[PDB]
Amino acid sequence: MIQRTPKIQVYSRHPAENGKSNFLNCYVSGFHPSDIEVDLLKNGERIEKVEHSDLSFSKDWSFYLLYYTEFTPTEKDEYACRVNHVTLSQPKIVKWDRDM
Amino acid sequence: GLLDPKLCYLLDGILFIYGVILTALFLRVKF
Amino acid sequence: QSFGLLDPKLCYLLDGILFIYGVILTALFLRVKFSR
Amino acid sequence: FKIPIEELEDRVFVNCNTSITWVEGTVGTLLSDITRLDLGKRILDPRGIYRCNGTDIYKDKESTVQVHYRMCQSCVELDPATVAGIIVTDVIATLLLALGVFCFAG
Amino acid sequence: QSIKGNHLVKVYDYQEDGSVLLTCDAEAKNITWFKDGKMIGFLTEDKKKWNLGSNAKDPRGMYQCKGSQNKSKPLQVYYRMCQNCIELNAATISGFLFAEIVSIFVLAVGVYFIAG
Amino acid sequence: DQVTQSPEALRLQEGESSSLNCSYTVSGLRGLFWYRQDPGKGPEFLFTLYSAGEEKEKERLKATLTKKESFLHITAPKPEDSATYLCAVQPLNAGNNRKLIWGLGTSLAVNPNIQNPDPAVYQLRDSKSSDKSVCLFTDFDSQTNVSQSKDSDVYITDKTVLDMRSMDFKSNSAVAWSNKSDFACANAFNNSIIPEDTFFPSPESSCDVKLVEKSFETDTNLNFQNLSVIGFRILLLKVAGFNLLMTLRLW
Amino acid sequence: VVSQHPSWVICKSGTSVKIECRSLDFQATTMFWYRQFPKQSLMLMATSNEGSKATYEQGVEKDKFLINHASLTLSTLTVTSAHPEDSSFYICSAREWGGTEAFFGQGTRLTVVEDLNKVFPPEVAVFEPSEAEISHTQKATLVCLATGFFPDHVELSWWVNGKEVHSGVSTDPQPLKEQPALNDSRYCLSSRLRVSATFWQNPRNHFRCQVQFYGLSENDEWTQDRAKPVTQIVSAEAWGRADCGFTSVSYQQGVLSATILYEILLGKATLYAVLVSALVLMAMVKR
Amino acid sequence: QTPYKVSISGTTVILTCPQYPGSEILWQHNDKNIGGDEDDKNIGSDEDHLSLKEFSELEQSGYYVCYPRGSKPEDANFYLYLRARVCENCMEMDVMSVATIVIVDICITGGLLLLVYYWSKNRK
Amino acid sequence: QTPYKVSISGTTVILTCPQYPGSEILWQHNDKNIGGDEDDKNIGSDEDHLSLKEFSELEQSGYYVCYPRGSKPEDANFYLYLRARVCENCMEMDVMSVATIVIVDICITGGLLLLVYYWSKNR
Amino acid sequence: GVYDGREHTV
Amino acid sequence: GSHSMRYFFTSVSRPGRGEPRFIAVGYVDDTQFVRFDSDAASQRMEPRAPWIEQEGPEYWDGETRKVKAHSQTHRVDLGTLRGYYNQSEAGSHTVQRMYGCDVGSDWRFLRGYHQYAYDGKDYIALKEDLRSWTAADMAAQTTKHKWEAAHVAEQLRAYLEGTCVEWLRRYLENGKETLQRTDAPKTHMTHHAVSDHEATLRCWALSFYPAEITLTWQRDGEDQTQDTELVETRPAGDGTFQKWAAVVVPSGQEQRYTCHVQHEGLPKPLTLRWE
Ligand SMILES: *[C@@H]1O[C@H](CO)[C@@H](O[C@@H]2O[C@H](CO)[C@@H](O[C@@H]3O[C@H](CO)[C@@H](O)[C@H](O)[C@@H]3O)[C@H](O)[C@H]2NC(C)=O)[C@H](O)[C@H]1NC(C)=O
Ligand SMILES: CC(C)CCC[C@@H](C)[C@H]1CC[C@H]2[C@@H]3CC=C4C[C@@H](OC(=O)CCC(=O)O)CC[C@]4(C)[C@H]3CC[C@]12C
Ligand SMILES: *[C@@H]1O[C@H](CO)[C@@H](O[C@@H]2O[C@H](CO)[C@@H](O)[C@H](O)[C@H]2NC(C)=O)[C@H](O)[C@H]1NC(C)=O
Ligand SMILES: *[C@@H]1O[C@H](CO)[C@@H](O[C@@H]2O[C@H](CO)[C@@H](O)[C@H](O)[C@H]2NC(C)=O)[C@H](O)[C@H]1NC(C)=O
Ligand SMILES: *[C@@H]1O[C@H](CO)[C@@H](O)[C@H](O)[C@H]1NC(C)=O
Ligand SMILES: *[C@@H]1O[C@H](CO)[C@@H](O)[C@H](O)[C@H]1NC(C)=O
Ligand SMILES: *[C@@H]1O[C@H](CO)[C@@H](O)[C@H](O)[C@H]1NC(C)=O
Ligand SMILES: *[C@@H]1O[C@H](CO)[C@@H](O)[C@H](O)[C@H]1NC(C)=O
Ligand SMILES: *[C@@H]1O[C@H](CO)[C@@H](O)[C@H](O)[C@H]1NC(C)=O
Ligand SMILES: *[C@@H]1O[C@H](CO)[C@@H](O)[C@H](O)[C@H]1NC(C)=O
Repeated sequence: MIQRTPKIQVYSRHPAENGKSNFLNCYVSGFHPSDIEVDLLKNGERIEKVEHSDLSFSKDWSFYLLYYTEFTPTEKDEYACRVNHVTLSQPKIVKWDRDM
Repeated sequence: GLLDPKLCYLLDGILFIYGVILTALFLRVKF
Repeated sequence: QSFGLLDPKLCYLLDGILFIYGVILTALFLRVKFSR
Repeated sequence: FKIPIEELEDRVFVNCNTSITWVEGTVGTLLSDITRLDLGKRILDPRGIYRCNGTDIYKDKESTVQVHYRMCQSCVELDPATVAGIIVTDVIATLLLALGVFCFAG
Repeated sequence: QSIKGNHLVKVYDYQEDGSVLLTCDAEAKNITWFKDGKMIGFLTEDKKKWNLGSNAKDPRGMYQCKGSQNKSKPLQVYYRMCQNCIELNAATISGFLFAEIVSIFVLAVGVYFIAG
Repeated sequence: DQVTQSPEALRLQEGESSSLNCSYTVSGLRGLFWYRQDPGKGPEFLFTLYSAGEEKEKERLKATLTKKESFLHITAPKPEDSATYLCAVQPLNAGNNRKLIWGLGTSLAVNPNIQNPDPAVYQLRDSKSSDKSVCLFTDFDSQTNVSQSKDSDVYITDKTVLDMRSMDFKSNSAVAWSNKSDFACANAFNNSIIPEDTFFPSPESSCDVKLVEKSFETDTNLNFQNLSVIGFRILLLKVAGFNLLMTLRLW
Repeated sequence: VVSQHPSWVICKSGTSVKIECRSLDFQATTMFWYRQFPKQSLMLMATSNEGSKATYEQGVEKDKFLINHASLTLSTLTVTSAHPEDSSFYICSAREWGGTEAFFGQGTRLTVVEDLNKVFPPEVAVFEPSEAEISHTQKATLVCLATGFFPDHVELSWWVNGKEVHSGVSTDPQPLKEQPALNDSRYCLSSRLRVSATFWQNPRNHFRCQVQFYGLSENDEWTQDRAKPVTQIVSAEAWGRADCGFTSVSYQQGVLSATILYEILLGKATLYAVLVSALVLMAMVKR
Repeated sequence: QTPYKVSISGTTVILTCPQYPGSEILWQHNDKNIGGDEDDKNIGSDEDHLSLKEFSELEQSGYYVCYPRGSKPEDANFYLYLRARVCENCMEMDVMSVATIVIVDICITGGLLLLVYYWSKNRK
Repeated sequence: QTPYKVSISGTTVILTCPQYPGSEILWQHNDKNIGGDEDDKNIGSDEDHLSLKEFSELEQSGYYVCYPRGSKPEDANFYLYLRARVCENCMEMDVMSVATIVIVDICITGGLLLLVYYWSKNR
Repeated sequence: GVYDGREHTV
Repeated sequence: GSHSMRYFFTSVSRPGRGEPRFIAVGYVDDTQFVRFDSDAASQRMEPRAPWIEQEGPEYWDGETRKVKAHSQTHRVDLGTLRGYYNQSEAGSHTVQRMYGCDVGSDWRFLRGYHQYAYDGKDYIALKEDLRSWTAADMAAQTTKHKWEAAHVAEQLRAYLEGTCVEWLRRYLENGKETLQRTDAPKTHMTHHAVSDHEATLRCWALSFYPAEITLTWQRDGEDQTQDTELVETRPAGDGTFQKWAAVVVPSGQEQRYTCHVQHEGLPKPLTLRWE
C-alpha cells in the first residue's frame, strides 16, 4: 500500500471585498487513502455548518475533496482550514490570504 | 436340446418297470 | 437360456443310474440262467 | 468421474468416450461402436473390471470400474424346518430298507 | 383414487421379479406401517416402498400407513395367480389313467403271487 | 429492419458438414443471438455474439460474427439435430427500449445412413380390442417419398426414424391403417413409389424353436419344485425296493 | 430458468384465461410475451419493462390482452374474452439487464371451443409384431395407436417392466387430423417400439403404452350422459409371446403334473408296504 | 370393517360389497363407472353383486370401488386391488385337494386289493 | 488391480475395501455420505468393512466408492456398480452340488445295505 | 447510463 | 471540440463495522451529473445537474439497481483480492474502478477506457484498442486468464462503443445550454513588494469553463520555465474554475515581464503587462 500526503488550498469563490456575502473553500487534493479530517476555522474555532462534495479520484488514483461555507469577510477577522490525515504527524493549519 | 422332461419321465418309468421285473425274476431264480 | 436348477442332466443322471443297475442285473440273470 | 453403465432392455453396456480396456472378468463383445462394450444379459450375472480414459475435462486421468451383479438364477429358499424334515424322512426310509433286508435275510 | 380423501396407499407392481410393493403419499420422514391395524414396521428416508414379497404367494390383506397425519384409509390387496392351477387337457388325463392302470396291475400281480 | 436467414430449408446426410448463415443490416448490434426451437416447445438458447470478429464453439456447433453476416457451422450432424434455427439482433438504443428483429428460420432435417436397405411390409396382428387393421412398412433406403393415401378411410403417417441403442441400429418406418374388410395392405402403399424387391411375407407362419429356446429363464420356485420331484423319486425308488424285497421274502 | 403455468388450457368461449411467467435464477428486468400460431413463425405480442406499464404492438388490441408486471419475478398475461380465434401457442421470455440475452419458458398450448360437448378422451390400442418379421430380421415392432381425441393435448410414453423406456421408441412429432378438411375433427397419433427378438418372446416381460390426456377441469358444468373428459391416463398392455416352442409355462405345468403323479404313486406304495409288513409279522408270529 | 368378498368359478368372478345395506350399489374400475345399463353381457350388476364373465388379466385387473347412490367415489372407505388369472378348465392344487385325492385313491386301491386277495385265496 | 470384496448372506451385504489397509476409509453411495454415522442400525461401518442389512435391490443398488479420510471424495478412480437380488433364507447352489449329494446318498445307502445283509446272512 | 451487461468479478 | 463521459467507483473495506463503503459518481466533461452514496439514507441514485431531472422513473430505478449490483461485485472483489495477496482480515483496503468513452467533434466514437486499481496501484486495464487486457503483477495473471477465457473484453467493448456514445449524445442534446457553453477567463494581474527590493507579479484567471487553461510567463520572449509558481486548477463551487501564476522579479523591471493566457474560449491568446 502506497500513501500520499494531501495538498491544501484556502480561497474564496469570488474576489473578496469587505461587507458582502462570499464563500470560503478549503480544497484538498492528491491524497491516499480516502480517510481525511477537514475543519474550517474562524478565529481559531470550528464552524458548525460545512458541506462537502462527493469523493472522486484522478488519473493516478489519488482522491480530492472540496469543503465550502458561507461567510462575510471583515477586516478584523481570521479564517483558516485545518487538515489531518493518516500520513501527517501533526495537523496542518492553512490560513486564508486575500492575495492568494 | 430337447429340454422337455416328458421324454425323460417316460424313459424312467419304462426303465423302472423293466428293472423291477428283471429284479424279481433274477432274485427268485437265485433263491 | 439360463436353466439354473432345471438342467436336464439331473433326471437323465437318475435314469442312467437306474439303467446301469437294470442292465447289470439282467446280464447277471442271463448269465445265471445260461450257466445252469 | 465414474464410468457410466447403461442397463438396456435385457443386456448391460459400459459407456466410455474412448476404447474400453478389458482389465478382467467377462470378455464381452463389441457393437462395432468402439466406445461401447456389451457384457451380455443381466441374469447370467456378468462380473468384471474395466478401464477407460476420458475425452472431457478429465483429460489425462485413467478411470476404472467394477461391475458386479448377483441375480442368482440358482438360488432356492430352504427353511431349516423343511430341510430337517427332508433329512429325517430320508433317515427313516433308509432305516426301513435296512430293516427289511434284515428280515429278508432270515 | 385421489390424494384428497385420505387415500394414500397405492400398489406398485409389474417389476422384473415378482415383487409387489406398497407406497403412500405421506411426506413425513419416518412412515409407520399397519396390516389389519397391527404394527408391522416403519421406513426411513432411504426406503419409500414397503415390500410384500413375490406375487406367487398371493398376498392378501388390509394395509395402511401413517406419517404426521392420521392413519391412512385401508387398502385391500387380493391376488390369485395360479402358480398351481392345472389344465385338465387330454394328455394329462391320459397319462394319469395310464399310470393308474399300470400301478394297479402291478399291485394286483404282486398280491396274487402271495395268495396263500 | 433487414435480417434474412437462408437457406429456408436444408436436408443433410448423417456425417456431412454444413453451415447456415444470417445476414443483417443495422446501425446498431448491441448483440446477436442464436436460438433453436423444437416443433412444440420453447426456443433453446444457443449463442450470443456481442462484437464482430470473435467465434464461439459448443460441443459440435460453431458460431462466427462479421461486419455483414453471421455463420453457424454444424460438423457431423446426427439425426437429432433437427429443429428450427433462429437468428435475432438487438439494435442500439439509449435505454434499450427497442424490440429485437427476428429471422424467419431454417428447417434442418438430418437423414440417417441406413447402411444396407431391406424394405418390407408386415401386417400386424389385431389387438382383440379394436376392429382396425394395421400394417407397417419398414427399412427402406431413406430416400423414398411416402405419399398420403388417396382413399379417405385409410390413414398413413409420414416416415419416421427409429434408433436402437441396444444394437446401434437406425431404421425408417411408416404405418398404414384402416377399418375396411378388403384391406389387405399389399395395395395400401400403392400411391407411394415403393422401391423394387420389396418383401411381401407369405400368409403362412414360420417357426425357429432354437430362437424361442434362446429366451428362457427360471426363478426360485421352479428350482424348488424340481428338487421336490427328485426327492419324491428317490423316496419312491427306496420304498419300491423294500416292497419288492418283502414280496420276494414271503413268496 | 423461466417456467410458465399452466402448460395446457381449455375453456368455453366467453371466460377469461390467466397465464403466469414466474422467472427463476435471477430478477428479470424485462419480460416479453410472444405468440405463435401453428405452422408459422414467432410474433411478439407485448413487452413489460421494470415496473412501468406494458407497451403493446400494432395488432394486439389492448382491451383483449392484459399484462400486470406485479413483482420483479412474475408477469401475468390475461385474455379477457376468449374466442376460438385465440387458440394458439403462447411463449414468455425474460431478461435481466438490457444487454444480456432472453430466456424462453416451455410455451403454453391454449385451445378455446364454443361448446364443451366436443372434448373426447383418446382410445389406445397396442398391436403385437408379426412372426414373419421375427423370422426375417430377428426384431419385433410393437405399435401403439391413440385415436379420436380432442383437443391435441396428449403425451405418449412407453413403459417396460414398470420403467419408462427411451431407446428404440419413435413417435410422430405432432398429432394429425382424421379428416384434414372438416372442422372439429379428431386426432390420431402413432408410436413404434422396436425390440430384439429374444426380449419380446420371453413371456416374463410386460409392455405397456400410456397416453396422458389433459382435458376438462375439476369444476366445469357437464350435462351429458357420457363420462366427463377430465385429465386422465389411458393404457394398453401386453405380455411377451412365444407362439411355437417350449417356454417356462409349459415346464411349470409339466413339473406340477409330475409332482402330483409321483406323490400319488408314493402314497400307493406306502399303502402296500404296511399290508405286506403286517402279513410278514403275522406269518413270523404264527411260526 | 368387512372387506369385499371374492368368488371365482371358471372364468367368472363375482364381487360382493357388504357396505351400505339397503342402498343401491355402483361399481367403479380405474375411476370408470361399470356395471350400469350398458350394452355388454360379460358384465352384470344386481342388488349387491358384480359379475365379470370371461375375465381378462391385462385390462380387467386393478382398483375397484363400491359406492352408494349419490355418493362420491373418494368418499368410499375401501379400495380393492384385484389381479387374477382365470382358466376355463383348471383345477386348483392345494393341500386340501391333494389330501382328498390321496385318501380316495388309497381307499379304492385298498378295496380292490382286498377283493382280489380274497378271490385269489378262494381259487387257491 | 486388487478388486473389492463383496459377500452376500441372506439379506446382508459386506463390502471390503482392498487397497487401503493402513488408513481410515469412508464409503460414498450415489454421491451421498453413507455409514459411519453411529446410527441407521441397518447400516454399519468398521475398519475396512461396510455392512448393509435389509438390502433392497430397487433402492440400494447403484454406485459405491471407497476413499481414505482426508481426501476430497472425487479423486477416487475405482468405483463399484452393485445390483444384487437378495432373498430371505435363499442360498446359492449349482447343479454339481445336487448331483454329488444324490450320488453320495445312494452310495452310502448301498454300502449300509450290503453291510446289513452280510451281518444278517451268517446269523 | 451505467454499464448494462453481465457483472464479472476479479 | 471533443466530449467525454466518465464513471468512477470506489469501495473501502471497514474490517470491524458494517458493510464496505461504496461511492459512485458520473461526469460529463467537467460537470458531475449523478451520484450514489451507500451511507446516505436515500439508497437511490441521485441527480446533481438541472438537465438530468427530465428522465423518467424507469431510468432512476434501473440506475439504482445496477449500481447496487456494481457495489456487490466490488465487495466480492475485495474478499477475493484479500486472498490473492495474503493479507490479514484486520486491515482496511480500497478498490477503484473507472470506465467511460470519448467522442469527437462530429459526435462519433473516438476511444474508451476501462481500468481497475487495488490500494492505489494499477491492477488490470483494457488496452487502447479495446481487445486485450494488461496486467501488471503476477496476482493479476489469474484474473486475466479467467476474463480472457470468458470473452469479457467484448461484452465491455460492445457497451463502450455503442451505448456509451448513445447516452453521451442523449445528454449532450438534453443539456446543450450548459454542457456546450464556454466562458472566457477574466484576467488581471497584481503586484506585491515583498520587503524592499524584490516583488511578486501574479496574473490570475477567474471564472472559466471548461477547466483546461494554459498560463505562461515571458521576459522579452524568454520562456520562464523556472522561477515561476503556478498552482493546481481549483474549482470555484459554481461550475467555474480559477488559477493564478506568480513570478518574483527585481524592482523596476516589471514592464520587462508579461503573462500569456490561452483558453478554448479565447479567439486569440491574451497578453498581460503591468498597467
Ligand atoms: C464424455 O464426453 C461427454 C461429451 O460428449 C461428456 O459429457 C459432458 O460433460 C461435461 C462435464 O465437464 C458437461 O459440462 C457441464 O455442463 C453443465 C451444464 O451446463 C455445466 O453447468 C458444467 O459447468 C459443465 O460445463 C457436459 O454438459 C457434458 N455433455 C454431455 C453431452 O453429456 C462426458 O463427461 C465425457 N466423459 C468423461 C468420463 O469425461
Ligand atoms: C412307477 C412306474 C410304474 C411308472 C408309472 C408309469 C409311467 C409310465 C408314468 C410315470 C410318470 C408319468 C408321467 C408323469 C407326468 C406326465 C406329465 C403330463 O404333462 C405333460 O407332459 C403335458 C402337458 C403340457 O406339456 O402342456 C403328461 C403325462 C406324463 C408324461 C406322465 C406319463 C406316464 C408316466 C411317464
Ligand atoms: C489412456 O490415457 C493414458 C494417458 O493418460 C495412456 O497411457 C499412455 O500409454 C502409452 C502406451 O503407448 C505410453 O507411451 C504413455 O506414456 C502413456 N501415458 C502416460 C501419461 O503415461 C493410455 O494409452 C490411454 N488408453 C487408451 C485406451 O486410450
Ligand atoms: C421425395 O420428394 C422430394 C421432392 O422432389 C425429392 O427431393 C428432391 O431431390 C432432388 C435430388 O435429385 C433435389 O434436386 C430436389 O431439390 C429435391 N426436392 C425437394 C423438395 O427437396 C426426393 O427425391 C423424393 N424421393 C425420391 C426417392 O425421389
Ligand atoms: C421412526 O419411528 C420412531 C417410533 O418408533 C420415532 O421415535 C422416530 O422419530 C421415527 N424416525 C424419525 C426420523 O423421526
Ligand atoms: C387425527 O385424529 C385426531 C383425533 O382423532 C383429530 O383431532 C385430528 O384432527 C386428526 N387429524 C386430521 C388431519 O384431521
Ligand atoms: C451466406 O450468405 C451469402 C450471401 O449473404 C451467400 O452467398 C452464401 O451462400 C451463404 N452461405 C451459405 C453456406 O449458404
Ligand atoms: C370402421 O370404423 C370407423 C371408426 O369410426 C367407423 O366410423 C366405420 O363405420 C367402421 N366401418 C365399418 C365397415 O365397420
Ligand atoms: C396399384 O399399383 C399397380 C402397380 O404396382 C397399378 O397397376 C395399379 O393401378 C395400382 N392401383 C391403384 C388403385 O392405384
Ligand atoms: C367449419 O364450418 C364452417 C361452416 O361450414 C366453415 O366455414 C369452416 O371453414 C369450417 N372449419 C374449418 C376449420 O374448415
